[PDB]
Amino acid sequence: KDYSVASGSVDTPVLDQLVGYYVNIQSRKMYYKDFLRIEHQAVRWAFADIRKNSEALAHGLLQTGLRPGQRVLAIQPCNCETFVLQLACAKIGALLAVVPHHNISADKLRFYLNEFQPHHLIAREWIVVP
Amino acid sequence: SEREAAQYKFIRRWELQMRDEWDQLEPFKGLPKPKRQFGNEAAEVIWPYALLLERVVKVHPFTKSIYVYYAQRQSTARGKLAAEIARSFAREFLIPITFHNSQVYTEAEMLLEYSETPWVVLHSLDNGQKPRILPVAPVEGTPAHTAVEQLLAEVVQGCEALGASVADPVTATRVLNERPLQNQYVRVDYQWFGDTPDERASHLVRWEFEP
Amino acid sequence: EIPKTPREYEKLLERQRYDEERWKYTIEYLFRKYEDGPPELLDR
Amino acid sequence: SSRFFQKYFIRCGNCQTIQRYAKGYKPIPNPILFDSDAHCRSYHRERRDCTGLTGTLVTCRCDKCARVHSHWTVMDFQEFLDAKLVMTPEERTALLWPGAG
Amino acid sequence: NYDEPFFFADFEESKAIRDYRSRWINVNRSLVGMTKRMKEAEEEARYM
Amino acid sequence: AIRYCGELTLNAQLVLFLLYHCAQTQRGPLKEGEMPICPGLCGELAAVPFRVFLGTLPTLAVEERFLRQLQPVFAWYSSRKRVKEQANEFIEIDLASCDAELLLRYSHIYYVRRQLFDELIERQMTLLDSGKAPKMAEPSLLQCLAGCNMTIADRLQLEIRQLGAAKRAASVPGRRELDPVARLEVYDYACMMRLVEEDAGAVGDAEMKARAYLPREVIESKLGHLTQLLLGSDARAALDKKDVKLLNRMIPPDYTRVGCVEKLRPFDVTAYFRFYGERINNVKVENYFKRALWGHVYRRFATTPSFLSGVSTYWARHSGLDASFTTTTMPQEVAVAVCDQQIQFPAIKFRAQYVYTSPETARQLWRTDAAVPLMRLFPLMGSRTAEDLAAGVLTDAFWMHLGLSEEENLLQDSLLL
Amino acid sequence: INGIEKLCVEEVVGMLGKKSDFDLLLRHAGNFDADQYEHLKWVVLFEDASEPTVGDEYLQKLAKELGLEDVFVFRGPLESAYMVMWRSLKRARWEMVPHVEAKVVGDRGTADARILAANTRGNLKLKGPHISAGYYNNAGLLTELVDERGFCSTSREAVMDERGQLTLHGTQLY
Ligand SMILES: [Zn+2]
Repeated sequence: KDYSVASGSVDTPVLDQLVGYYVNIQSRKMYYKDFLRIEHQAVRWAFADIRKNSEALAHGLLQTGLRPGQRVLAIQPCNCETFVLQLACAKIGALLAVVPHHNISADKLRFYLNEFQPHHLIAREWIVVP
Repeated sequence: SEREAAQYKFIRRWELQMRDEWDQLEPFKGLPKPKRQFGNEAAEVIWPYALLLERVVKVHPFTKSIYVYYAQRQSTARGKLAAEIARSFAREFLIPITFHNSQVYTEAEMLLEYSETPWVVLHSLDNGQKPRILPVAPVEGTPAHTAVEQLLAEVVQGCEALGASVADPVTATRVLNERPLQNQYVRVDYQWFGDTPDERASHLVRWEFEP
Repeated sequence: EIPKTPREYEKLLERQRYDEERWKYTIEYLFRKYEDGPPELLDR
Repeated sequence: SSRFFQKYFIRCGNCQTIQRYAKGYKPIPNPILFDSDAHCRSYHRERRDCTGLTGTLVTCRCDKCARVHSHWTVMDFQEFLDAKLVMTPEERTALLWPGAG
Repeated sequence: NYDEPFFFADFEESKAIRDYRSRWINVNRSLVGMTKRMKEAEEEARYM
Repeated sequence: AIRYCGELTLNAQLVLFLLYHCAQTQRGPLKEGEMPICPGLCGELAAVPFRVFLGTLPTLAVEERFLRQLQPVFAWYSSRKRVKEQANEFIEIDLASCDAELLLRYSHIYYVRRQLFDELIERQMTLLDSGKAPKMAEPSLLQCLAGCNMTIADRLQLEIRQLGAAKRAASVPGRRELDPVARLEVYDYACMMRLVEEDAGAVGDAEMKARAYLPREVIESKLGHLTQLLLGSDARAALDKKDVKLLNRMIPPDYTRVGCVEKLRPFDVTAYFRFYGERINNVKVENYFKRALWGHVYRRFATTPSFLSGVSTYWARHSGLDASFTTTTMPQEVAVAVCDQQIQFPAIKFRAQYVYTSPETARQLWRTDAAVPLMRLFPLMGSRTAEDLAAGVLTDAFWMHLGLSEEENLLQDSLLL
Repeated sequence: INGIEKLCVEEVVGMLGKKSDFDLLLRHAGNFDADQYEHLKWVVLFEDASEPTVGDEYLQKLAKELGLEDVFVFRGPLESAYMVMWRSLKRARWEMVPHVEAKVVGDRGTADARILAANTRGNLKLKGPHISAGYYNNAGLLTELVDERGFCSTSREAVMDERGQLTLHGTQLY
């Protein structure tokens, strides 16, 4: 009220590890329990699945040539796999870039390619745009 | 060889002053130009910095404007006295008030009619608040070196009452902090202190003893 | 104050003529052109 | 000029009212862009300023009569204490600054 | 009037950080369309 | 300046006032010296700027041109405006519709009545000459005062003579400072409430108020200011307020214009003006301290002496506008004031007005109303109402009787010698 | 409509979103039965600080139309992952998210900058675990200051309310 500063309570615990670590822990604890549901992709995954194919996709990117320093560019429209890519690129430490697809042309695409200078381009063929 | 060139330049100066080639505004190139108007002649006159140091008059911070309107001709017998007080106040305190307050915009007008009642319009930082219009009321027992200070006191208390009447000051405060600089058109001759900006600004620095 | 530089002396001169001729610095002398209305309101 | 703070007691010469005047810190002109002619005369005037404003024409403004004039007379504090301690308390109100009872 | 407290805010690093910031905004501006330009440079070299 | 309060459907016609050089301006200087009386009026008009050139945008149908005609001591400017205005009117004669030309009887009566008028026409003209020889004085400066009298200079000289007629200068600006606009508006509503029961609607329509905004040169618009009118424009608002007033009025020009003449000549009277008289402060509420609320009697007397003078030119100039053939060769030859205002009213309206003025003047003279201390007396207003109603109910039913009234009371109104 | 028909099948006990697409749900939720929403209890909408302040009557509209127990509004700049402060429907007070400090400072300091007077516009600094001081650019990966006190520059200017409320602004341009 008197001065401009605002603070929240500090009693809440803070998680400082990597992402893959909590994925492994949560995969050991609840293995068969559901993680995400998607009807339009027919995706019903457990924590089993998310761990398994997260690091599987990580290896996939490793053999596709990705390295811990460089970037990925991803234009995918509301899939599960952009999240999976979040985890995969987290595991190999590559910076993932997610750009909005709702207004996309050649010019700003080549702007993104100029900016991030990605190793990979995660794209579509037919994408749905308003 | 500085002395004779100096002489040369002085005689040259007086020559152009007799023949009307002399531009008195050259030091002032970077400043915006005040209103060319029938009452605002208090603006174009180059003010010594010393008598601006002499008249230090502050009003309430919530004042944004002071207008002084007076009739060119006064039909009324006492009309002349009122006009003279208004004229004197418009010439003596309008520029200084502006100078020190710096958010207050000050304008005087010579409006051409026979009317004996000059008035002063005070605006506060509220847009929603009506301006206060104070009449000039010379008492017939008061000369023109006294009544002017009386009008000054009236303007000060008017601005103060106008500023303490303000709906919530949070708004007025931020509007005040962000209101741009109003005293830019003032032309000041800095005499014996012109050498660096810090004594150009010397009227800002105030010594506070016994804190 | 004895000025050891010429500009020091014009400073001295300026404060001096602010002191001795002070009638120069009263507002009526600043207003010599207006003892009346503005100069364009006149006759020829 | 000026490196150190100093307090002075000055008398307004027109109305004879004593007010106090202070001189604060203003920095040396830059040592890296060097000017001997600036620095040295600044030094001599600094020494002068420190001693009672000996060669300086004092210019300030009276509070009791508000105008800027150089009529001021600089008083060393013993002359001040000679001037002050012989005064009735009602003329301390007129001649001196607030309080100073 | 203008006095500062004893524990006084720093001007040196605020300066270094803001002017550096200025330099990198300039870099952000200058780097727009860089890859195409650097593509044409090689073609001009080969032509020359 | 000759016909106040006459109004007509008009279109805005842009006119560039002068030619001047930015560095050295003769125009601006001479005007600013001579144009003081309505300054705000010169301040409000648009300033059109061209390379090394200055111009001011004028609306001919607006009262601005009339103000230029009155207050400008420059011959060539007012001459340019005059000639270009006459040329514009003559050029508009082809494009504009044929004049109404209501009745041959009115034309005959006006023709026979107009013949005698030039003796005193020479009197007033040589009076304008005597005023022009003395026109150069400390107060007013002219380029050549000895120069021959022309058709463009009439209004200016008229002003000089009226100012000379007034024992106290400047009565115009004094009375203006005293009289508020809204005050006279509300008191004209009171006048309507008392004179005509449940008549004259409520207020003027948007078209009429916009017209009056175009019919008046406005004042300083600054904070804490009340709009004020010159006595002449007070007479203008007063008669224009009477034509458009009446609700139950059928469509006839003479009947409803008679009210106009009545309220105009009511604004001419000293007692009414002094009765309505207030200061700026009492109406504005700024200063509750005032020695005298009412206009000083001398100023009123002066103001009244202003509007009465030059009856002959007042008659003849308007007589030119009765018919377009009468307006064809009399614009150059006959003394007249070119006005875009009366152009649209040319045939029926101007003539009917010319008769109505005389028919009202008969009432004014025969009743000796000018010196009446209380003009709001009941009997007076009753008789006034019945009078206007009768004269209105006559000419439609019987024309030649009204012709007789016009002629006889014309011999009465403007004295022969 | 297909969205509602899916979410009422999938048995979602609570869902997330933004105002602009809850608009479409509000258009087409009236066409369905009330009890079809019986599983939805709470809902969340996220707010960028340049929105300011989704009105609480809108929240009331959501809660009454979907048969909701509580509507949660989170707000914060995009650097903060859209959470700095938050409110419920029943609680209008803006509670800070835990482990978050928001301060508004002057311009003359980095670490040693001073807190302003709680209405005055000055720089904004956020300290929290979920706050990011890096941003990617044409040049590459970039970072603004994280200082000795642990706070972090956002390069944004803000105004604090008396009651907990942040208002972001563009940079000061006089
Ligand atoms: Zn003194």
